[PDB]
Amino acid sequence: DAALPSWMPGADLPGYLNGTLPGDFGFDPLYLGQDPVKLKWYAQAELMNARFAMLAVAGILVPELLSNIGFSWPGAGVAWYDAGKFEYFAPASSLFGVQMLLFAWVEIRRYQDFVKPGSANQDPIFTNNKLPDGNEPGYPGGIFDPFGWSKGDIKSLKLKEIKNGRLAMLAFAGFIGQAYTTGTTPLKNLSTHLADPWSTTVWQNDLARL
Amino acid sequence: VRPVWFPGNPPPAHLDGSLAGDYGFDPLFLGQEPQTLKWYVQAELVHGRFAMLGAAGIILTSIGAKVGLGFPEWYDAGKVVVEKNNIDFPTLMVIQFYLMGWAETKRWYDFKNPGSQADGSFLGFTEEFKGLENGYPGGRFFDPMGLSRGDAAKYQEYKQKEVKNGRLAMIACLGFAAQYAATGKGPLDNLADHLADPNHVNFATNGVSIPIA
Amino acid sequence: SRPLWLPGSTPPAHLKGDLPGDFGFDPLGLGANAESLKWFKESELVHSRWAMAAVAGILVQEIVRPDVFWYNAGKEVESPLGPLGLLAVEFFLMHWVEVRRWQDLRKPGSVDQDPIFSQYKLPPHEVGYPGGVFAPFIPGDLAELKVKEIKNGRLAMLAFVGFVMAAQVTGKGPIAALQEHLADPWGTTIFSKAAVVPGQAVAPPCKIPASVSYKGIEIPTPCFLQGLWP
Amino acid sequence: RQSWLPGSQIPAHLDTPAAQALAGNFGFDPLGLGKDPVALRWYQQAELIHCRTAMAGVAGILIPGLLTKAGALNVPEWYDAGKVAIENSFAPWGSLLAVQLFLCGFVEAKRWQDIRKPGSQGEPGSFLGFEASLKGTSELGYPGGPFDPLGLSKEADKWADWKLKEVKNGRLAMLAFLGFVAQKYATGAGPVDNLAAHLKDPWHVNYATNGVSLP
Ligand code: CLA
Ligand code: CLA
Ligand code: CLA
Ligand code: CLA
Ligand SMILES: CC(/C=C/C=C(C)/C=C/[C@@]12O[C@]1(C)C[C@@H](O)CC2(C)C)=C\C=C\C=C(C)\C=C\C=C(C)\C=C\[C@@]12O[C@]1(C)C[C@@H](O)CC2(C)C
Repeated sequence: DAALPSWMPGADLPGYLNGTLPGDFGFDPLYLGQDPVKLKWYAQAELMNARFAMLAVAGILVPELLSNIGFSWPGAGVAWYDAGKFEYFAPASSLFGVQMLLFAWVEIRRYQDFVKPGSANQDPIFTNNKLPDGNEPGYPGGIFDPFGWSKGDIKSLKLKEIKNGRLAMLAFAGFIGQAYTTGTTPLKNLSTHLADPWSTTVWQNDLARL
Repeated sequence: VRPVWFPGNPPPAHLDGSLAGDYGFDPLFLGQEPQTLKWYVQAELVHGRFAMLGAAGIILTSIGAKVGLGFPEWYDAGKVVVEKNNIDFPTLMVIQFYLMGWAETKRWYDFKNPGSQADGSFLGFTEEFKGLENGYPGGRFFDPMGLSRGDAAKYQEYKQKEVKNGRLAMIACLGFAAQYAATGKGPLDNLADHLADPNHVNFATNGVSIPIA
Repeated sequence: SRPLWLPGSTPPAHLKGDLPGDFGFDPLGLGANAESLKWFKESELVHSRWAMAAVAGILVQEIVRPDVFWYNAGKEVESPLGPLGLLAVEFFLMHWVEVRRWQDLRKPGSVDQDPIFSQYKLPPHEVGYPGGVFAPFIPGDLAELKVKEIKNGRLAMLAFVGFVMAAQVTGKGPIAALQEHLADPWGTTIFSKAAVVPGQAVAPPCKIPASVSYKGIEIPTPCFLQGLWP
Repeated sequence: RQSWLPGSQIPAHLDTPAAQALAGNFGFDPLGLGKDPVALRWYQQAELIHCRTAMAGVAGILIPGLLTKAGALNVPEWYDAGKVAIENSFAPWGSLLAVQLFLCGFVEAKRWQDIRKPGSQGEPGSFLGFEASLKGTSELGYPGGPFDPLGLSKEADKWADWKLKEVKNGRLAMLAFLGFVAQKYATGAGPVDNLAAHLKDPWHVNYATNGVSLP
């Protein structure tokens, strides 16, 4: 409720979105985050759903971008929905058993940081290595920042992270429906929308399917 | 002093002139309680409100018929639209009870508690369902022209013009059924028969209306 | 003292000649609520400007293209950019423009800045009258033009309805309807084409088809209040 | 506050501070069944346990039902799943229900006495050292301790949320099971099958097109 940037310029504000959180514009019309015990949860819930989406959209497009150019991979050109049935050195059950133990470390390490910040930065077996104090949940730093960034202008970099993140969550939610309706690779849906942009919107592909 | 339904006879004691369309017509003293009369003022409006919608609905679909259009008559519009559009009939009527039984109990707890329904209990809308007086909610949605505020001298005139058109709409929708059960045809077919020969094509010459034919 | 819609009358109490084009004509009491007067003062100007652009749209199209008829010309243009790609652009490019206009109605000091070229800014104008970029080289007095906008505007709103109701009765464009009236005035009126006596109702038929094909699914083309015509 | 009907007078036995301190208090008692305070306290314990058994029950019906219509399971319909899984089994149903009512009856009769006197089972010497953790909390129906492994109880704020989230997912599940029984009598198909039938044709396939909303 100030001269902050807004999603609808001139609209009234909820009042609790003053600007401490990374990249806010007041967009909460369902009034979901009024309770700060829910807003503190939803802020970290936004970052994790964002960062895994930036991994996802770069993990779908780039193996398709460098395959429709045409490289030589053991998995090349295979669709992101068709990567589950694809075989590897092991069946996918055992792979999922490794994930649910390595992430059961990391997520519980990350959740212990959320319930008390400043009390997770110590290794178990290497008791000299630690992340430097003063960090907030969602931004650990230290070895997580190996290139030496975030030593100045952290607010705009958090704003870039949440804006490059929110575009990715829309893009992966793009990837779900736009590969479920037409059933193609969502890099190749761009090919039809660039072949004839006026003869395939979402509407005409809906109406031809309907 | 005011015009009454029957000249000479005074209005009853419970019926001073403040309501719209008040003409002292309560011979059975049915509004003798000042709180059931608060209910019947609600009742005369919503009967007149539906009948004004109804009598316009019979007439406008009968204007289109007999000119040459493909319209049904109002007694046959019920069958022809659950048959043309393949609309299952119980699932049409049940949704009519869901949408209106929603909209009716809001009224039924406006009468019990006029200050209520304005606590943000709905989706956030507070003073739209505040209700101005009995049978006249107003606010943003029910009066989007904003005619119930500004000048209130012309609003009392519109209150009377609603009840006057509302009375004879109820008489019309009592007459459309009566013109159909007696004759057996549409309403503007009965009008055009009365305009063909005004003598002998009235109600007296059916043998259904007077049994002394 | 001001001119009125009916010179012997008096204007109602909610119309005091403040607004442009205020000739005191509101018999149905609609200008009583001052919250809703601003909504109507906006919506008269919007209805006028589209209708001025539409009537000059049909008149220019009729004097350069006697081939096609404007009521049918939404069907036959054969754009290469698709039937729904046009509607998709027009949907998004108007859901931007109108919502900017709507937020100007709600909070007038809220929409003044070019959001992507923030060095540029609209002046703090009057509601419904943006100016600045939308108004260069204004000729003469501004309030004179403000009445000239609505008088030509109200004339054009009645003109477009006159175009549509001529296009459903004689089915030809509004110079072809004018050439029917100028070749034969005594027989080419609506009182000549129709009359209702108490006992029969003679109305003209449509010069409009009930439906059109238009590339697959059919589109219903109804004559606006057929049956209720005189 | 936030009544089930916004115009109603809430009955006075839901507006006392020992009743407005309660989850799911939407002013709904049109029979006046809980006007007596211990009868409210007893029916409050009946609602928590009718709803938690229903939430566990409905998640034992549609979660193996949705994960069967989507593949990767072969669990049959819930109204026929009692007939099967007794042949992939070892006892008769009589020999299985009696051990059930022994195992469930030892639990329920301890919850019975803890309702009658809170902190009943916390007295020393009941169990073999395990009776210490069985005093419940300061309010009954929410035991905690060994019934809270993740430790969500010790907040004192966000706590009325977890109460009211339990009751509302609980009351929805009780209507879901009263659903499941009724949408098995009326049409004989599965509940996900009835959801598939309503999605492919909403405007003709419902309870207006069977013989149970009969005029
Ligand atoms: C992340 C943004 C994004 C982008 C760039 C696209 C792009 C595309 N989608 Mg898609 N989509 C998205 C999100 C997105 N989608 C989401 C979130 C959903 C789920 C609701 C879908 C569901 C979807 C379906 C079901 C279909 C497409 C189709 C298409 C293609 C035709 C264009 C069209 O009809 O627009 C579709 C536009 C929308 C669905 C509206 C989404 C609007 C987004 C969320 C906001 C706009 C983002 C940004 C401001 C503008 C883009 C610029 C930015 C990339 C730099 C096109 C390649 C069609 C296709 O494949 O035909 C070739 C099709 O059938 N999409
Ligand atoms: C639809 C029902 C209905 C209802 C509830 C009311 C209600 C009211 N009218 Mg009203 N009125 C109606 C229809 C109705 N009117 C119609 C159609 C006309 C035109 C004839 C009038 C003409 C009228 C005048 C002129 C006056 C009122 C007045 C009143 C008020 C006091 C009288 C009273 O207690 O009503 C009690 C009403 C009922 C209990 C409902 C009537 C139902 C009866 C019991 C059934 C039988 C009626 C009739 C014999 C059957 C004819 C059809 C039959 C052949 C099938 C009250 C607000 C007076 C007033 O204060 O004005 C505001 C007044 O002066 N009314
Ligand atoms: C709203 C007013 C209205 C109007 C304009 C018409 C018009 C018409 N009706 Mg009709 N009618 C009406 C109401 C109306 N009706 C009502 C309410 C009934 C039920 C009693 C009837 C019953 C009826 C029959 C049975 C027939 C007509 C017919 C006709 C047509 C020929 C005229 C005729 O025979 O007179 C009929 C005139 C009347 C019945 C009286 C007019 C309305 C009076 C004033 C009732 C108003 C109520 C009164 C003021 C208070 C009631 C007192 C009570 C509360 C104690 C004509 C088009 C005939 C037809 O089809 O022509 C071919 C025919 O056969 N009407
Ligand atoms: C004849 C009608 C007419 C008149 C007198 C005005 C007058 C005015 N308008 Mg307005 N306007 C009109 C039509 C008109 N407008 C239409 C149709 C639109 C919609 C496009 C607008 C949109 C509009 C906006 C958005 C704004 C104004 C503003 C103004 C004010 C200052 C600008 C000015 O000097 O305009 C003088 C106008 C003329 C001298 C009319 C010249 C007409 C010539 C002869 C060409 C007409 C024929 C030609 C075929 C039209 C097609 C053009 C194009 C579509 C190809 C003034 C009160 C501004 C304002 O009030 O802000 C302070 C403002 O911001 N108007
Ligand atoms: C417990 C329950 C269901 C539990 C179900 C279970 C465990 C199911 C188990 C199984 O499915 C699985 C898992 C697997 C299957 O293979 C086997 C079985 C065994 C079949 C439902 C409760 C269901 C409880 C219900 C439906 C209660 C509804 C009560 C209502 C609506 C009462 C309202 C009122 O009483 C108030 C509140 C106040 C009064 O004033 C007014 C009125 C209106 C009277």
